[PDB]
Amino acid sequence: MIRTWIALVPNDHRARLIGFALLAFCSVVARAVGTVLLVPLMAALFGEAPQRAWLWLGWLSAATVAGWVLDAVTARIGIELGFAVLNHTQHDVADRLPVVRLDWFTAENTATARQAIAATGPELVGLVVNLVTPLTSAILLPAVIALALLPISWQLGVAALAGVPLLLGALWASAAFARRADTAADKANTALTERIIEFARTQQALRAARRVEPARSLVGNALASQHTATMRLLGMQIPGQLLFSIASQLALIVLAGTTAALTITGTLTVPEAIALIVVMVRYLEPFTAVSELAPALESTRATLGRIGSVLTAPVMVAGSGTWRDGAVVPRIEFDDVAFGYDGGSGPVLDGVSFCLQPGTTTAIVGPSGCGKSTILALIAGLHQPTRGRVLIDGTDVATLDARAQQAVCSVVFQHPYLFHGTIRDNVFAADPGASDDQFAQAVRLARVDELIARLPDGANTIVGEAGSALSGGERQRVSIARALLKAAPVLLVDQATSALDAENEAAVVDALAADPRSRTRVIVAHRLASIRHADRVLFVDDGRVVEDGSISELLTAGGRFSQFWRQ
Amino acid sequence: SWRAQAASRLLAPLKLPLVLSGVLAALVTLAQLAPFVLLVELSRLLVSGAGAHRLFTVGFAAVGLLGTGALLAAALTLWLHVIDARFARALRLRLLSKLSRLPLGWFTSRGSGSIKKLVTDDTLALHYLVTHAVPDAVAAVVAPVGVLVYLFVVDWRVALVLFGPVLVYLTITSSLTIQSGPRIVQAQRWAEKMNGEAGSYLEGQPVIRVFGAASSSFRRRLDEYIGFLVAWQRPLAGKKTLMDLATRPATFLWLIAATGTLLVATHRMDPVNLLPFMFLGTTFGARLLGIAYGLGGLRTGLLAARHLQVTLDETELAVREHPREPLDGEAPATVVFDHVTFGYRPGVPVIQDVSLTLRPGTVTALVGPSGSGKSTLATLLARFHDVERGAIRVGGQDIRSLAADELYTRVGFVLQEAQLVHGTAAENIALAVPDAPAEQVQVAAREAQIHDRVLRLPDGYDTVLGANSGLSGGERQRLTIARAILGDTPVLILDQATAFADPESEYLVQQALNRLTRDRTVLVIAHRLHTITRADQIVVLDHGRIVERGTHEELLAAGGRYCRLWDTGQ
Ligand SMILES: Nc1ncnc2c1ncn2[C@@H]1O[C@H](COP(=O)(O)OP(=O)(O)OP(=O)(O)O)[C@@H](O)[C@H]1O
Ligand SMILES: Nc1ncnc2c1ncn2[C@@H]1O[C@H](COP(=O)(O)OP(=O)(O)OP(=O)(O)O)[C@@H](O)[C@H]1O
Ligand SMILES: [Mg+2]
Ligand SMILES: [Mg+2]
Ligand SMILES: [Mg+2]
Repeated sequence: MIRTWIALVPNDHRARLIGFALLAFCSVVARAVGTVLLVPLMAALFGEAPQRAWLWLGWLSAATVAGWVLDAVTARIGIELGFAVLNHTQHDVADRLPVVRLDWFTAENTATARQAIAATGPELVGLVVNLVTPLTSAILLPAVIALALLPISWQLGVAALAGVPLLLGALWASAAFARRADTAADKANTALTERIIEFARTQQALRAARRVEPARSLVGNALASQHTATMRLLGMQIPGQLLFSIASQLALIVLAGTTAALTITGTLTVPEAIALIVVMVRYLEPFTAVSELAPALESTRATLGRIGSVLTAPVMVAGSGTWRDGAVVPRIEFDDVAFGYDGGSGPVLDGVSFCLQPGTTTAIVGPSGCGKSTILALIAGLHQPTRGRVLIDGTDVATLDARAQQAVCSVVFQHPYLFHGTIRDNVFAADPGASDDQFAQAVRLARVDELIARLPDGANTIVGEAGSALSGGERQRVSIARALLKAAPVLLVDQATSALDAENEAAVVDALAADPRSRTRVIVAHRLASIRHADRVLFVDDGRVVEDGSISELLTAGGRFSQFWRQ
Repeated sequence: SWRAQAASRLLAPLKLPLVLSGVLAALVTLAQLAPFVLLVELSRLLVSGAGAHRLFTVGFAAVGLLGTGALLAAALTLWLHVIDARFARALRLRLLSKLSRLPLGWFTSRGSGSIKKLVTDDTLALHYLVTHAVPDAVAAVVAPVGVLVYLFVVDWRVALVLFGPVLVYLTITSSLTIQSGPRIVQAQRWAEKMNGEAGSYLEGQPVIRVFGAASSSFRRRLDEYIGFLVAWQRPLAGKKTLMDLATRPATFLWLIAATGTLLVATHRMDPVNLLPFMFLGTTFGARLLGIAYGLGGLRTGLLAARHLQVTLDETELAVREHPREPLDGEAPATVVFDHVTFGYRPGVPVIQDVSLTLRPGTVTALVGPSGSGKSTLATLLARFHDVERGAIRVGGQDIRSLAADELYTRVGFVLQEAQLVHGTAAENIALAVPDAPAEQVQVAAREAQIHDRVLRLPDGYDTVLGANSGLSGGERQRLTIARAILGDTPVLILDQATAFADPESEYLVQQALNRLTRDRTVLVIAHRLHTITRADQIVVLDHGRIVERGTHEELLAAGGRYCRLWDTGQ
């Protein structure tokens, strides 16, 4: 909340941030002076001549007007610091996410990011006023009231100074008693929302496995644990309230004892002690004002912790090189590459080396789980190798600017994921400033023109959340059309035919291999009639390239490729 | 909107613990108002004398009453937060027990970010409305009305000035419930719109890193959300501050001190009658401000309660709709479609009049072009969509009369998109039967040719997989073929299941599925026409209607639509 929230505000606002902590100190000083000026006023309003309480009402009015003005100004400068922290952090997170390492997004580092970019709303524009302004005001008020009570008599000054350590200790112990139950409730809430999202996403499997009724759901257990965590939090929060009440009571007792003693001995008159009672009521109010702000304090602590954990994620490595006018139909090449996944078994690849010629189709066949969609991800640049080098057109791909290395590849993923929207929106997501000539070309090559002419509102049909409003083949053809509408001179096609039927796949293969634009195409395939064109096959097995060559000579020498399809 | 309909039928079981928390919150605020009617009797008692035996027992009865009123006020706001944490659960446990039987068309229209919101952030938006809404509205009526009645009988002149701040407060609080009432519903359309973007921005991350311009629709629906928060909270926090400066106890303490020094300096008043004001005219501000700051929450809890009741009234998949009888013509485990007609949108149809029937121990194929109603046929056999014309009778009884807990113990399903839950590698194979002891999960994995691979994870059959954090796509469906081998069902519907499998590891999975299902009923949707050469009956299905059925040796040797879907690929 401090030294944490201060890290979020930018530097251009570090000229009106140190001028906001002054108008708050002057605000609480005006409030304290206006509260204290009641004791000389009521002491002359009870005396022989009450007409000498006019010169003590001008000062009270001055203090009150100054308090009004200062509070309005700090409530106007407050929201201007929320609208400048929310904007800054949201844009920073949105810009940071596409650069974080792909192995950072675990099951628990994804809920954190989703909450950071989805939950942080009116509670980032409204902590600069709501949380911190009343909190610091209430913290400062007793001490300033005591320093202002010092001129009347020093005994009350030192009797009211003794009250603020009590409030500080009560705050500390209240926040330290509930702290574990609070973080447990936070974890339980996060797990519940993650289970709810999973239950809403993979619903057909859960239904077909009859795991949807809360008696046996995977989300029913999360809800039960969330309820127990919140009940434990409610139970653990009350010691803080009892301790705040005790602090209030004993500070009031100290103040009242000092006031009674000073009245009896002969220092204060009776008209003065009555005003001191009102002064001490105003003194005690902050004690009951902080008890409400403590829980919100812990909540914003958790929120800022999430935002900071997202903003301090390990970004992918990137140099400073660029291209020579993009590439120019480049030559991909592996240089003793070796890559193992973060959480898993040993290395997928280990010392794989080959050189792809420029402007040639190349197939990559092999058993299941033998390191193919990881070779494509290493070529694309979605994964940095853990040893060796990937050289596109000669220039190591990891010594290129982050925006100049995601523009040399257009990938067709194995599991197509379209975004929520229409079909043309997804197709134009690759190249938004495209004409209709290249759009029609892309959509015709991928056999999506007939899909559009076969749908009621084609080219505008909603495509569900991922592709849920489309069949498994239509979603894949939309993905192919999207990947063909990009000027990247490398076409990494993944399986990209698993769902298409026999006469759609032949058309798609012929059209994709009869592209006007010259590219360096790489095809991963499990079907034999899906390559049919590649002039070089790479039979990767277990991570090694067992053997390579042209299709016209791999099936004449008895090897893995010859008998990989006979049975 | 201030309507309570559909928000009074929902939160109806809290009928009584709201009338009892209204007489226990207008009785607690009379106990937090007692110390200040004693500080007033002690203040007018000091001025006169009253030897210390009388000042002891009005000073000690006002420092004990403070503690007592602060203690039996946290005992009520704790009993209220308990019967609300207990009701939010009893309500959001009725939600995910109601929408566990809605048609899947209700899920593929909201998404996953508008369903998570409905359950989590909509049962949490009723907090204020439940716990601290009646206490705050029953204290802000009995404290001010009564602390302003007692003060008009001691001196009407000074108590007539204290209406100055009350009149300024009533205008600033009435030009607020008016000004921000479209922006309480306009802000619920942004929450469920940012949840969807957050969902589709973390899951489709490999796509945003290649194409880049796909994050445009998220970075442009974010400068608008920020621009909506900015001009919603900017004019609201100013009126929430002008409403506190007028209701603050430092404003009444100045007004009183300024109008009482006018009536005592001119000898009109006596300074001993100001004492009832200094301690009492500053209390009701907190109550007024508390009820005023809590109208946004009170109005959001009526939108949440209206969205939660329009959902708990939906039309679900009833389990008695229309059975003919459980017998007379069809053996167990034989499925029968007859004149089935379905369409996802009301106007457009997807399947049109398919007949078709699966025999007890034979294999059917269901081939055809892409996007031509095959996964839809399997889906509405799984009773996800409740067909619109014609019946479906698995075993002789309409599936609209099976308990959906006896239906899924007859039919098994291997879906076309292999989705697996966030658990270990053995909580994803034993999902239908969670208690396959340990050596039935291993046999299922052995039959689906994935045992050797699963025994290679960091810690074997106990590795937490989750959403694609292991198990490459070609072998995260062989883990869903094992999930359907374990928990054997008399009729198994295999979708495109060997799509991601090489033709050396699909010949073993489809060979350890010919030995298991020698007496089961199979329907194996396929696009590789060479795997299903030996099926008992192949049925082509294009544009939602059967056009050809036979044994593939009659199909390729008599007619077309298959002799030109098989010749394109040989
Ligand atoms: N996200 C991941 N985290 C950890 N390990 C993974 C991940 N994805 C794949 N693996 C492992 O890395 C190995 C290489 O997987 P890869 O994706 O290359 O398989 P594949 O060749 O695409 O399989 P298929 O051809 O059947 O789709 C696999 O054995 C798999 O178990
Ligand atoms: N949730 C949905 N909402 C609206 N329309 C849908 C939905 N799911 C599918 N459709 C439409 O219904 C039609 C039938 O699609 P279906 O999923 O049956 O294809 P399929 O024949 O199984 O395809 P493939 O064999 O290539 O996977 C498709 O054209 C699709 O656009
Ligand atoms: Mg793959
Ligand atoms: Mg609360
Ligand atoms: Mg399908």
